Order: sequence, then structure tokens, then C-alpha cells
Amino acid sequence: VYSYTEKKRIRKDFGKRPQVLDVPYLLSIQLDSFQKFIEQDPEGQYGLEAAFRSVFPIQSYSGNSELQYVSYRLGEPVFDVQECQIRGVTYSAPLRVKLRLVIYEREAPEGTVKDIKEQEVYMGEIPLMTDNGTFVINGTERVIVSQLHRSPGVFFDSDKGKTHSSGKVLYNARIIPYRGSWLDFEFDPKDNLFVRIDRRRKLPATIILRALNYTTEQILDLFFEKVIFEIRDNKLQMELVPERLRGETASFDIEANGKVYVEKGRRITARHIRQLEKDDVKLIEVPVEYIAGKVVAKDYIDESTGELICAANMELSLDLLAKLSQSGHKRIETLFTNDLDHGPYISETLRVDPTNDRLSALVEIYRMMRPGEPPTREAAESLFENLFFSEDRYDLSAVGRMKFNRSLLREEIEGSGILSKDDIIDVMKKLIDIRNGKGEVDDIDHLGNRRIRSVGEMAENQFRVGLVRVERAVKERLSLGDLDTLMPQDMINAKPISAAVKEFFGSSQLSQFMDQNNPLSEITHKRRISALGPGGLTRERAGFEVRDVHPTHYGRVCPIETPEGPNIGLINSLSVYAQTNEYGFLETPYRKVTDGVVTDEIHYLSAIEEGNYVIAQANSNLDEEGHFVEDLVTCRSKGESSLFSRDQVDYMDVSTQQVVSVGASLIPFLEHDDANRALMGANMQRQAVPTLRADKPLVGTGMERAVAVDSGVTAVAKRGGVVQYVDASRIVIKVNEDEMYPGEAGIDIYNLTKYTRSNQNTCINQMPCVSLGEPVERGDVLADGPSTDLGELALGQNMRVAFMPWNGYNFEDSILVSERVVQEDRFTTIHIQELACVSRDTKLGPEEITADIPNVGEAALSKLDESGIVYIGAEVTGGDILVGKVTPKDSSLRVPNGVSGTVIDVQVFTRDGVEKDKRALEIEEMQLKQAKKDLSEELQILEAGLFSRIRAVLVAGGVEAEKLDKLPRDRWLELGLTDEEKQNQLEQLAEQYDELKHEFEKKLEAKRRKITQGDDLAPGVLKIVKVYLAVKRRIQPGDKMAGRHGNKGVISKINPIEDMPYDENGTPVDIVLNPLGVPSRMNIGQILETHLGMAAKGIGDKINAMLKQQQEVAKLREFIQRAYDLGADVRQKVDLSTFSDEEVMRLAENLRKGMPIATPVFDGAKEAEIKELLKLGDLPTSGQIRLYDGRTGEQFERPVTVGYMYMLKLNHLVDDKMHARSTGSYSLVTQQPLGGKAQFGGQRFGEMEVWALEAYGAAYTLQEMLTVKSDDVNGRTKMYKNIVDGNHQMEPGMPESFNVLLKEIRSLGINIELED
Amino acid sequence: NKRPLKSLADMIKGKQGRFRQNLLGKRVDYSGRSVITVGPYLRLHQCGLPKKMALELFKPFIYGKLELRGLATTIKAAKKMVEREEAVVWDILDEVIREHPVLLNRAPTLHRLGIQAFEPVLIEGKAIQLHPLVCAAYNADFDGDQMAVHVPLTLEAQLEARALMMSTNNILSPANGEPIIVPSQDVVLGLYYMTRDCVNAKGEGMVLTGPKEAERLYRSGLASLHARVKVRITEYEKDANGELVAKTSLKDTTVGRAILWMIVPKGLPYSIVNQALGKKAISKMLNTCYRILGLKPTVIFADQIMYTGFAYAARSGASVGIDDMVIPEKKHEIISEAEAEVAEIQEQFQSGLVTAGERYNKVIDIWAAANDRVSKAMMDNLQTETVINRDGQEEKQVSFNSIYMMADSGARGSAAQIRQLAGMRGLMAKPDGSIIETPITANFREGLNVLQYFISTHGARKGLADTALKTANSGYLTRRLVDVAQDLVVTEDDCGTHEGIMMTPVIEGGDVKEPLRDRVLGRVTAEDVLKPGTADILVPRNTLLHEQWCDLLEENSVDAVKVRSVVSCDTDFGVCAHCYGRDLARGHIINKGEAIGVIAAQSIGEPGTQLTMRSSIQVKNKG
DNA sequence: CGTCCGAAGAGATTCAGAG
DNA sequence: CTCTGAATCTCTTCCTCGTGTGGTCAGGACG
RNA sequence: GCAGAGGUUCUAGCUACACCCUCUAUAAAAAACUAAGGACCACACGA
Ligand SMILES: [Mg+2]
Repeated sequence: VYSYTEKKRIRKDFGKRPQVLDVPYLLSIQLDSFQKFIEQDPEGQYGLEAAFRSVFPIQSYSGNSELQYVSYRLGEPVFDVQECQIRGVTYSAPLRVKLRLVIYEREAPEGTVKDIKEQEVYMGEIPLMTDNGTFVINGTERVIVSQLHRSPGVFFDSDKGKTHSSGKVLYNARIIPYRGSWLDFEFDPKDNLFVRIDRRRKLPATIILRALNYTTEQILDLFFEKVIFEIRDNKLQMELVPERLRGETASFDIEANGKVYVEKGRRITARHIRQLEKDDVKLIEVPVEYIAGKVVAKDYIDESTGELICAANMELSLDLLAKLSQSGHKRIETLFTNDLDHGPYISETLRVDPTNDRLSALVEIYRMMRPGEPPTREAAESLFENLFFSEDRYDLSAVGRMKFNRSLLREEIEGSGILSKDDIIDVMKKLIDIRNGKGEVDDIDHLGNRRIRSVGEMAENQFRVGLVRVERAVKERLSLGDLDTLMPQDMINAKPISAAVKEFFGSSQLSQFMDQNNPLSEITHKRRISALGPGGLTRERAGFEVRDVHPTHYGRVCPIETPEGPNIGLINSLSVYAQTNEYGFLETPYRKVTDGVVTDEIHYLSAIEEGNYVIAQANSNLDEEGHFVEDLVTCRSKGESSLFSRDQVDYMDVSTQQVVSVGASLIPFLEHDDANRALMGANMQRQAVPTLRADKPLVGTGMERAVAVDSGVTAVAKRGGVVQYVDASRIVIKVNEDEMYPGEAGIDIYNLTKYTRSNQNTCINQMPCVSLGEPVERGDVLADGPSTDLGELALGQNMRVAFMPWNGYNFEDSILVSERVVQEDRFTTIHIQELACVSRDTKLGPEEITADIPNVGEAALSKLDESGIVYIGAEVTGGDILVGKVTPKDSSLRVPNGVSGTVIDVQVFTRDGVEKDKRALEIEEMQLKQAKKDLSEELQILEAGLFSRIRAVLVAGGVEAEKLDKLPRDRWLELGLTDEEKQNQLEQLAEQYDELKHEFEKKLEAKRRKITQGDDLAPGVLKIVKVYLAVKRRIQPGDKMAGRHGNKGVISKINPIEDMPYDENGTPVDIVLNPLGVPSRMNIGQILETHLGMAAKGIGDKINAMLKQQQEVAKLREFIQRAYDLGADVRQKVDLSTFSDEEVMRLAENLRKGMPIATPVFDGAKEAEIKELLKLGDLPTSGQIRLYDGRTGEQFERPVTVGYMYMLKLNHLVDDKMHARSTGSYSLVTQQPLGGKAQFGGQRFGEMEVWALEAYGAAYTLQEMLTVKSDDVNGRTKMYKNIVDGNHQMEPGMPESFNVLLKEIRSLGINIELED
Repeated sequence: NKRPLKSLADMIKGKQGRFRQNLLGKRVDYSGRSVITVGPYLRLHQCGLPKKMALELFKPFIYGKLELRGLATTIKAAKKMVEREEAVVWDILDEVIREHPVLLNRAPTLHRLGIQAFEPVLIEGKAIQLHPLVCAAYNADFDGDQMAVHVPLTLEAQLEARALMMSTNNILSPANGEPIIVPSQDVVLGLYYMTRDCVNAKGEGMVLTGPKEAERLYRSGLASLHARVKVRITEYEKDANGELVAKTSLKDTTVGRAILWMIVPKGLPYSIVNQALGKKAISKMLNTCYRILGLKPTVIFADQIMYTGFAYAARSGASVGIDDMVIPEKKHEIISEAEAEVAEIQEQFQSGLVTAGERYNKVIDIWAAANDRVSKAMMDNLQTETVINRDGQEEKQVSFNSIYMMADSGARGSAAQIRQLAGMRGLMAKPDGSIIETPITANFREGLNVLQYFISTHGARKGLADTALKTANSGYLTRRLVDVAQDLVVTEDDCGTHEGIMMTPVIEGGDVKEPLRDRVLGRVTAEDVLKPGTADILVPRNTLLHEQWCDLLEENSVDAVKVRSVVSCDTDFGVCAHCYGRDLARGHIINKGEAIGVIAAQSIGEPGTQLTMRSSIQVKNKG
């Protein structure tokens, strides 16, 4: 079965591998994340709830006052998305929050409250995301990109190599929290374990143990293994265990139980260990010289006086041995030191550490944290407990605790957010073990250590910041507050929380201005995964490691779609099938592999557990039983590609498109072109400008439909049915009876967005894709949005391309374009400009907007209306006047020079209080008329639908066809119908219609007030006039045109069609590319794409030939079936007999322009399949044909390659780039060019160009262009007067920038002057 | 915004400080930018330029001419006339662009030739047209590359731009004497296709009166472009004291090589156009033309050779296709042998005969051997497989395949860049640089496995990040090099210093990396060189070593030549001309004054972007 | 109506080993 | 016991130009 | 045409980069005409 719109033009899909999992909703990463944030979560986890619950204690200091959160509910947005975008206001929901204030009696903490005050308070103003997963901040559609940052937890880095400049590897452990203070435990080059908290001065890390209420004895009991020594008559008989002898040297002669085991100079072999274990030796005599090298563990005092004979952790000498022997210390505890692995590291720190008590440790920590002031014991204790033992000032998220327990190999998954003594000692023990050799350091770039912070998590963090900021003020106010003297609304204000949220959403390191020029651009910018951002590595601070792709990126982050330049690999996109785990990690679908069967069950796997199993390659053949036909299959066990037997395999890739993202998946033959060319092609697809009439690509991937549907550019059908009425501005869908709810179903109305200004000044145009009466199913495409054709993403426009040099006009990378392309408007793109005029307050009276402008001609004022605003639809040109504004004593807005076009609409916003001019009244009246017309249209349409609902029910059980036509349709409650459930349904519809009639005038009045009320504007402005200019930029020499395979070039010449190379058929090639760019830049995919497009157009031409002549539908059906079969078995498998025999004609007419072919990313068309496809048509199997010269007329030898490759048109048009300037306004430093942009500017003759002129014998052109052309005011004036005089003579003078430098150096206090 | 606020020292230091932002290099007026266009019809002394850009840049000149001719009484009326773009304004504009050079300027001006002068040719459009030859000098693409145009104002500025900065005056790069305007990518391919031969081509065998008859036969279509035919040529040589003598002979050649003969100037011999004429051959041709004919004949010859190369590359139709890249028939058996060998090595490791390290080394070695074998098989299939007759039984010739012609000619491509298309792509390394044990066996003509493409994108991301870091490192190095320099200019003409450095061809254990001919060329000796005959003044003490002297040195078999080094110069606050040597951009001694510190710094720093980041003694030959 | 609140190297700075 | 060399700590950049956007001391009321 | 004002237009026009005429304390026979301001930080992208 196929969808009806798919029946219109069904895409020939290659790919032998059968798909098991349908492509997920590409915008899930944003929509699902925000649905988690704004949702009311009863569990109070993950949402505005956790944020309120985490910060709602409100405990007064000795005031018995408490305020608690009870519930909240986001209000309905004041303005709809379209209304907020046109007004410039944010799309936000008022945050109705219900709060309960309770006051307890004094000195009665356990007593009940004396009064309860519950009320709903408006705090904050939280913006919402549209159905397309994008915010609207200030009239701009702004999207928040998900941030990939190092997850909270513990990571044992190395910093191997450069440190200490001796090859000695250091080891450090960072306790990175979600919010709080970092805690790094580093090693001194002399193997001393230091602590570095918040990257402050290095400190002996043993001080933190003392700060955690631990003495030396406890520290050595935790971090070292006690060895018991017994004083005996036989020279202090020593107790040794078998395990401690492994890896030891010949310390002495081991003789126990009157038997010798190991002699002098004999290594302790495992055989010796086994035989002494069989003998079970426990006590071994040791020479007194050996104990000198041991270190005491615990303190010892004599039993007579109790004085300190020997403290803990110092070397033992002969005098110490004599003192402990004479005292009578029978039991002696010593540390087990093994320089091989179990080396001493805490002991060295304790030698370095001069602190012996917890108070001294706290004092030193305070000194190293807050120096310059005398610390206090209470102050130090408070600082430490607020720094590590306090939830408010320090917290690890559930992901942080999970990572902590993963790295520490703990058992529990969850735990307290704050740390503890056990956590610190466990981290130190693991760091010590890493130093010893057991265990391995972790990789920061691993996706198991870098989670993804979505928009919901960022918004929750900013909300928590706002809540704590207002909590500080509430606590401060409540200290002196009085009970029962105020409403629970004065202490909390929406101002700071709203300011924080608005600042985050509008101006942030991550609040990216959405590049809304392509559906692919929107779909890949909302899925963008940036490492940069708040709480993230910066570009300069980012290492080479982070930029560079990790083996664990497979299936999680696309390794092909990254922005080249300053941030390469830092803003990498997310692969098509990857989804974010509930802890922020990146999962990946993976088919479970059973005993030998590749089972269809899809198990999402994170990066940490991917290594544990072995992953099979997607390009592994199966025998339809899940059995690899392939006894050894290539696999990815631990990030290493290696052949594995079938029985070894534990998991398989979900499909062949897993690794690539949506931006890189749409490139056909991605398996052929080079990775750099693939990267550039994926990047350039995001910046193609929509053509006027977008058309499907002849060769594609099959994800274009998925990208177009998933993105919000098109108008998908939420409910199926039939198209009752279709219009270029609206589409009405009559929902089917089996797809509509019993109540309030009616029919669906879709208001397609007409020509609207976009973020990159392009047209967001939606054209209907259906006619009247066309059946439509659920989730179907109805309107072809920008760069969309028949529900398929149509970025550019495919055309004939011949690969051959042509007189140098395609010299190295330039593109040659025929006159035929320009003639048929293939690349004419509508650009909507936003020329906004503002009337601010001015001294000595304000400025008017009337048409009275002095020192101007009547011709310029002819376009403007009587009130000084350009007539809608007027075709203005460069330098023309749009709206007449004169300042009090000629500041009217004018079209910028060069740009032209016709005004599409002029919207005016006027603040309340100032009377609106004639044009504003006319526009407001037309807006009211349009709103009333739309409301009446929906009134009549929904009334017709509801009557059809009623009439259909009234065909049985009291049917009166004649009686219905008699009485007017307004009243039907008097009709006689059986007292059954049908009568109840009619009564329900009648009551609903009555309530709707009551609400109709209310909402109409609300709309009238919305269009009447003065729109909020910036302070000190009268009214703002926005004029939208539609520029139709045709293709021109210099316009940057680029295909999908990384081949980019500027159009050199628009060559007349008569000069184009034509084949024997006479059809001239539309574009003549350069073959020389194929071998070096290995974009060989474009050659495969060219051949497949040639085959597709051959099929289309055969269909056209058998369609232009009146042929039987049987011939069309058999040819279409032959085309869709195409030899080698494919997943497509479309049968033409199941069609209705008249939609076959529609299909053939839709394939007249070319056969649509889908080439999946990594299992697309092979060379044999393409050759067979060429053989299907009249075209040769070689793919290249003889072409005759356009001018000479004789065929080119060595027949050239032609085909219809899908090449885009990037938005880097030459029209934008022209920046010529002679003289203009100057800067502060008096550098004349004034930072060239829209502002009329000269290009920075930078330091490199100055060096270049210095290398030449240039001292006059350089001098003129560094002095008289740039900043010398007298010099500039004299040069201008001289050139207009005709004498090109330079009056040198001196650059004013040097005078500025002299003044700045003098202002420092350094006299710098010149000698005369 | 919680950011450090700029102080009185933050605006005197750093990139954004007053020095490097407003004094060292400052924005200028009379400047415009646009994307660039090829426009092969131009000559390198001129460039295309849009009408709007010429109107805006030359506004003061247009105002002055309007005032002089009385079209507008006042600047104000003339400015209104320029806004109206009245037809009279365009005619005035054509007068101020007759001989007014403009300085084409690409943004990353790495070396001296980054900015060059051009006579603007008014074109309708909005894209600057840059001559194809100077694109290599500019390192400029046609992929959205934009370059600024600056208008010299004063007579001194325009005059020195014409005399020095013109592309006609910049033929040899300052880094080395080799030409910089050499046919680079497409014209070289056209010449290479032109100068070849089929062993059996249409119109092969008949004798031709001259190049005119060769053109007549080719254009009429009755003789193939490259067919081995004897032609009669009037080869001109200047073996006399500047006089050109004529030598007429029947040199066996092809039609295509005879076509180029009318392009080359008189002085050049025919032995330079009788080869396949790749990139290196054309570079040597242009260098010989510059060293023999001079500058103007070299410019005219370069323009004509560009024209013919483009025209006959268009006529060639040197396309690219799937059948143009051939898979070796032995590639499958080489892959099978490599798989068998790695299986044997793994089996040996499993038993324990070979541990991990030696197993890894063995696998890497055998995979490299298989890669070399498949590369050789690919080259044999790509240059030897071609079978074509000679009106007889059987013969084998050098291939005319599209990719082989586009790679062997040096037009664009290399050995690895052609291996990655038909042969095994090779062992591809991980981010850390350690080689993946199992290579990317599949090539680009065939598909790539998902893991194979993952390793490929590992390498590609490594290369892209390396380039991104390396361009910044090279820019910093260029800045340091320029600034340790820029006080060193040629202040004197000679110092009479006998000191110097003994120039000797460099040997690093292998063959001669650089012969003494190309190492001492253009430098003035310090003491008289002598041949095996003692007390022989083969070259006097203070004579510049031009091409003739170096050629004489090779045939006299000199070993070490003491030469005057700039280090040994005793001149204060500069160096003398003799101690420096040839300008490396003009065929004469360095001019007294020219700044050579900045030239040297730019020459050193320009290839920084092209750099990278990471027994027994046996006699070789008889002697 | 105006006015007062990572990384990479160099060099200085401790800092230390050995008679 | 006073310097020696050596580890430690602190400074100083770390390309070069374009083109679109958006955010920015924020005195505030009283004589 | 260098310090000011007036003139036929259109409040005001004396070279202000700036457009016509008069003279040194007085205002009109006269058509082409008029305006001299403007930073930093972030994001994305191109080479
Ligand atoms: Mg380029």
C-alpha cells in the first residue's frame, strides 16, 4: 500500500538492505525536551516542578514565616505565533503560579499555623516553542541549539607528555559538578598527591582529609594497608602474609618454621608463594636492618607516662626501634610500601603538609580561598559546609551521580547530590590505583562522558538561577517582614526571573539566530549539537582533541556535517537516528542479534555500553532469517573494525544511514565522494536559497520527503479526509467520518503562509499541492513550502550538466550557465527585505510622517500616498523614497542604492496616545476587514460542516428530507427525532453550537481590540513603519552556485543558448562544469549523480515521448513497471496493477519532467544498476555522449559526460557583495571607511597588504592609501578638491590615527612627542 | 554583559589595539569588493570590472572630467548626474579608465604578488573578472572568492602601480626565479592534449609545409589534432650577437605540436614544444622564454598560449566519467592475497609465535605491499592497457584516458589523488596518528563501507583541523618574519667584501637534492671560481651568476662556489646590491633601495599553509 | 528645572645541593 | 652559607579579510 | 567671493567640502540651485 500523495509521484528507491526502523521525528530532540520542561510533572522530576521544588523553603530567621509552592499552570499565550512575529513581541505564556503562605506562632515550631493564604501569583514570563520547535524572541524566529558539554562526574585525566618536561606521566582527577566548584586532585612531579580546587593554587591534598574530620591514623588506615609487627624473644618475630610477597625482591633470607624458602639474591617466584601457602606460613623472621626502611602507621605512647614516644608517618631508625622495644609496644603497625605498584603517595604529602588538626586545615583552606583577611573557625567551617556539604551552593545532577558511581565502580545508581567523605576517599583511592597501574584513565572526547544539554535543561537551569536570585531577596525581606501585614505577592516579582529568562533566550552564547532559508537548514540547525556555550569549552580554549572526531561518534554525532573555519568539529550535527538519553547522553538504535538471528527489536545503546557488546555493520547481508550469509562479518567491538563470526555478534546497525545526519544524508552517492567534499556539500546544502518554482531532484536519497514532512515548512494534514476547497492562501480539509471525534470535530482548515520575510531575507511561500476532491490521509503533505515539491525537499533545481572545459569560462572551479537557465527562471529567487522606519522623540518638537518633504521632486513623491507612505504594490527602484519623514528644524526612509523590487505590504505600528495618520487608519481598517472576512469564512465553513454532520445523522430514525428544506437552517431543535442516543448527540451539538455562538462575538471583539490597541514599542518613539520589499534576484555572473557533492563555483558568463554544446538530438546543455575538479577534490559522487540523473531524464524523455503521442495506458504501465523493477532486487517493489489505471496517467504526467530516483547514503545505486538504467532508455550504457560545439558546430572528440545533476544556488549572491566606495562618513579614529557593510565602507587594507606594498617598491601608493585616502582630514579634503580639479597631487599631512595613538599613550602617563 | 571593559592599555596592544587595527593596516577609501570571474578573453595586463564599481570608485575623477568638459557647472550637479547614471556619464567614465590601474587585492595577501595592478576593462555585471593566469599567483579560486579593488589616485601612485604592480611586471615570484603566471590547471590540460600523438590517427604521415598548414588541416577536420606528421618550420635562434638566425628543417612531430609553433616567439627553439608539455614542461618553457626573449615577448607568448590552451581544451572535450577510471583486474587477487596473509599472521599470533607488536608490524607491512601492488596494477591499467593499431597488427601506446591525461600532465592531481579513485585508498590513520590495522580497501569508483567512510572522515577531520591550526600558525610566523625584517633594504651597490659562504650542493645521504646550478643562480660570487685547471678565472670575482654562467658551471663540472652572502655584508642599516644578488622577480641585479626583508619574510611565510605538522654504507654509482 | 548620589614558550622568582 | 641549576609561577599571544543577524552603566527622586 | 547682510524661490542661504551678483554699514532688476553626524560584544556564514 502507498499513500495517495506518494501515488502522485512515487520515488524509485534503491538499496538492497531492508529498513527495520522508520526514521524518527527529526525535531524530537527539541520538542520532546521542551515538553519535559513545561509539562506539569507530578513526580516533581525534570521540569519547572523540580525547579520550583528545589527552591521553595522560604524559612524566615526567627520569624516563623514559611511560603511553599503548591501548583502552577502556564497561561494561554497573549499573542499567537504569527501575531507575535509581526508585532515583534515574544511568543510567551504567562506563568500563573499558585502559592501558599502560612505563618506559625512565635516559639511554637511544632504548632499549627494561624492563617492560610492561597493565591495565584504571576511570576516570570516563559517563552514557548512553536510546532516547529523554535522560539520567537523579538519578531525573530530564534532556536536554541543543544549543547554537548562534559557531563558532571569524576574524570581521571593524564596530561601525558609535556608536563615536567621529562617524560614522567602525571595523573589528575576532577570532581566536575553540574553546579558548584571543581575539585582537582593532581600529582606533584615528585609523586605527591596535591589538591587544586577551582583551579586555585596547588595545595597538599591530605589537608582535605583533615578538613573532613580525619586524623593521620585514620588517613593511613584508609589509604594504606596496615602490617602488624610483634616483638618476640627471637628478635621481633615478623608477621608476613603470602599475598604481600608477590612481585617483591630478595629483601632478606626467608626462613620460617625451621625451613628455608627464599635465600639472598633470589626472586620470589609464584611457585615459592604456592609452596609457602601450602606450608601456610604466617610469621617470618626478618633482619633488624629491614625495619629501618618501614614507616610507622599509628601513634604509640608508653603505658607508664603516656608521652609521645613516636608519632605517626615517619621513618624508623635504630633509636626509634630501641625506644619502642624498651617501652613494650608489642604490636607495631607499619605501612605496606611497594615501589613497583603500591607506592607511597599520601605519606609524602603528609611530610609536605604542615597541618595536623581539622581547624588548621580549615584555616588554610580559607586562606587559599579568601586571602587577605583573618579567617575564623566558625567562618571556615561555614565556608566548607556551604562549599561541599550544602545543596544550594553545590549539587550534582542525577547524571552526575550516575557518572560518579560508574567511574568509581559503585553499585547504587542514584545518590545524594552533594559529596561526602566516602566519595572523596573513593576518588583518591581510584586515583592512587590509576597511578599504581591497575585501571585505566578515561577519554574526555568519549560520548559516554559528554552529555547533551537540550533547550529544556538550559531553560530549567536559567529558571533555577532566577528562582535563587528572587529567593535571596525574599529571605532578605522576610527577615524584617511582619506577619499578616502583606499579600504573598510583594516579596516575589516577575522582573528578575523574567529578565534572566529573556536574557538567556535572546542574547546568549547559544541562543542561535535560526538560519531559516531552507527546510534542510531549519531541520539541521534545530538538531545542531554545539560544544561551545555557557559551561562549555570556547573556540580558543578548545583542544585539538575535542574538535577531532572520536570512534564512538558512530551513530550518535555525524562525522561529516561540521562547519569548517574557526569552529571545526565543535558544532557537529546529530546523526539521523540518534536520540538523547534521559540522562542527556546520546543513544543509537541497534538491532538485537539473537543466537544467529538479527532480531527486529531495536535497543537504543549509549556510548559507554556500546563497547561492551559488538556491533555488526549495516552492510552485512542477511538471508531473511536474520542469519548472516557471511560467516565472518565486519564488526565494531571496541571502536575497532574487525571481522567476527556470526555467533559472536551481539548487535547490528539499524540501517545504513545511521552515521550521517540529515544534512549529509540527502547527498546522493555519499559513499563515493570524498569526506571533505561531502562535508562541504552538506554545509552548502544548509545555505541554498529557494528557487521560485522548486522541483524534485532527479537523483536523491529518499530522506527528502522525511526532512520536508518533519520540518515545519510544509502544511502536513493532522487528520485525513478530502479537500473540500483549496486556495492559494487556504486549504480546507473535510475530515472523514471514521477519523473525526464525536464532538467538536468539524473539518480542518489550513491557512498556508503566503510570501513572508524570512530570517535570511527569503520568501517562505507555501503553495497548495492538492486539487478539489483529492482524498488526503492522515499525516500527509498538503502545501509545498519553501524549497519543497510534492512533499519532497527540493533545495535547488536540477538541470543538464556537461563535464568539459569550455574556452576557460569554467577555468578551475567556475560554473558556466546557459541563457536557457536564465530564460526559464530556474534560479530566480524572491528576497523579502525589511526596511523599517522609526519616528523617535526629538528635541524642539517631534518629527512628522506626512508627505511634506522639502527639496525633493514631485516624481519621488508620486509613489507615496497622500500621507507619505508608499502605495502597496508599487515597484520602487534603487534610491527611491518609501515613507516620508522630516525632522524638525529630510530624514525620510529611502531604498538603498542598487536594490530594487516591489512592496508587498506596509505594516504600521503606532503607540497609544498619538493620533494615527491616514495610511495607518486605512491599514487598520483593511486589517479589521480581513479579520472579519476570515472569521465569517470559518463561520460559514464550520457551520456547513456541522450541518453535514447533523444531516448525515438525521438520515435514519426520523428522517425528513422535505421538512429540512422548508424551515430555515438556523433552527433545528424543533424537529421530531427518536428519543435515543442520536437525540442526545444532537442536543450536545446544539448546546455546543449555542456556546460557540456566544463566544464568536467575544473573540471577534478581542481580535478587534488586538488590532486597535497601540503596540508596545521602545521608549521615546512615536510610530514605527515597516515596509517589506520583494526583490526578485535572477541568476547573474558571480552568483555562487554549488551542487550537493561539494562542487562550488561562481557563474562566469551567461552564455547564449546558441553557443551551448548540443548533442545529436540538438538539446543544449544547461551548465558546462569543469572535469578538473573531480579527481583532485574527490567528489566522484557528482559523476555518479550525473550519470544517474542522465538515466532518470532518459526515462522521463521516453515517458514524454510515449505521452505526447496518444498511446494506450498499457504501454505506459508496462514501461513504468519495467523502470521500477530494474534488474537487481530492491526494497522498493512497487506493482502497477494495483493502481486505478487513471492515476497511472497522473503518475506518468508527474514523471514527464524526469524519473525520480532515490540513492540511499551507503547502499545506493551500483555501477551495474546505473548501466542497466542507461540501457533501459536510448542513452548509451557508457554515460557520456558526443557533443557538438555551439560555435564551431563540429563534434568534440572524446565524447563528454552529460547528465542532469541536482545543483543548488547558494545565498551568497554577487548582488550582496558589491561594496564600491569613493568617499563617505568616517569613524571615531577618523578612519574613513567606517567598518564597511550596509554602512558605506572601504575594505580594510590590512597589515598583510601593507607588507605586500612594502615588498614592492611602493612608497607613494602605500603612503597615499595609509594617509590621504584613509584618515588625514585635511589630506582627504585636499585630495578630493585636487582630483575634482584634475591635478592628482597628494598633500601628505599626517594620519589622525597616529595623533589618537599619541593622545592615548600620553593619557597613560607616558610623554610621547615629536621633535621639530 | 559581565566582560572586562577596555582600558587605556587594551586599546594600544593586541589585534584590536590602535597599532595593528588603525596604524599598521587601516581601512581605505576608493575600495570595493565582489566575487571574481574568469573572463579568459582578458590579457593579464588588464582585468574586468563592473560598471557600478567603476562609477562608484572613480566618482571624484568623473566629477573632475564633468567640470572640465562643462557638462555640469558644479560638483553638486555632477553628483546628481552620477546618481542618474546618464549616458554621458558612462562615456566620461570610459575616459578615466583608459590608463588608470587598479590594485586587485585578495584578502589573505600572503606574499608580494597577492596585490597586483590591472587596467580595468569596463564590463556589465557585478563580478570582478580576474585573468586566469594570475589566479595561481593570487592563490585565488572561483568558488565565491572575493578580492578588493583599490584605486591609485595620484600620478605617482598610478605610475608606480603601472611600472611595478602590473601582472606584466610580475612574472617571476619573489620566492624563486620560477614563473608565477605559468599555465596552471585547464590551459595546461589543453596543451597536454594538444602535444601528444596516436600511433594511428587521421591524417598521419603526410608532410606539412608549416604550422599554417597544420592549422588548416586540423580546422578542416581531415587530419587529427595529434598525428605524427613531418612539418617544415622556420626555427629562429639568437646564437649571433643578438641577431636571430633562421634554421629550416623537417622535424618529425605531430600536428598539435606544430599548432603551438606559431604561438611561441621567434627566439624559442622547437625542442621545447616537441614533448608532451605537462605543467613542468610549460614552466620550463616560460622560464626559457623569459630568460631569452625578455619580458614583453614573454607576456605576449603567455597570453597566446593561454588562448590556445583554453580553445583546444574546449575542442578536446576532456571529460570525466566512470569508464574513465579503470579497476585493475588484479585488484581482486591482490585483495585476496592480502586477506590470506593477514589471516595467516593472525593464526600465527593466536598460537603465540608472534606477539601483538610484531603482528601489527607485519600486517601493516603486508597491507602496504598490497597497496603498492594495486597502485602499480592501476597505473598499468591506466597507461598501458590502451591497445591501438598502426594500420598493421598490434601496438601499445601511452593512454589517452581522461583521468590519466588530467593527472600525468600535472594539470590537477597527484599520485595519491589518483590512487584514491581506482586503487585501494590505503591504510587510513586514527586521530592520534596510529594506523588502522585494516585499510580502506574499497576505492571511490566503487562504494565505501560505513566503517571505511568512518575512517575516511577521521582522516578528513584531522586534515581540516590541521589546516585550520596551520593557517593561524603560518600567519603568526609570517608576522614574526616580517617584523624581524622591514628594517633591511638595499642601501648600497657594493661593499668590496671578500667574505661570503661557500655554496655547495646539499647532500643528506641520498642523491643531490638541489644542484649547485639552481642553488647559486642569481648570486654574486666572492672569489674567482676555477675549473680543474688551476689559476683559471672561469668566473670573475664580482659577476652575477645568470643562466649563462650557471650553464657554463655545469659543463665545467664545478663542485663548490664561494658566493657573497647577505650575512657577510658589512653595510650598516642595510645591505649592498651585490651581496644580495638577483631580484628573483626581474632578470637583473637587485635595485638599489628595494625592500628585501619584507620580500624574504613573505616568501618564507607564504608556504607555511602548505607545510605539515607531524648499519652499512653502500655506494650508489661508479666514482 | 537642575543636581547628587588548552598550549607553548620565555622570563622572572623562588629555591635549593654541595662543597 | 651563598650561590648553581632547576622547578615553579606568571606573562603573552595563538591568521586575515569580508557578509548577514542579535545584545549592551542599568540616576531617580528631591531641593 | 573668505570678516556681514541683501536679492528674484521656499524658514534660512555669509564658500560651511559646498552654487550666482553687490558694498563696507545701504537691500533689489535676475534664470540653473541647497543640508556638512553615527561605537563594542556575541552568533552564524564565505573564502
Ligand atoms: Mg576558492
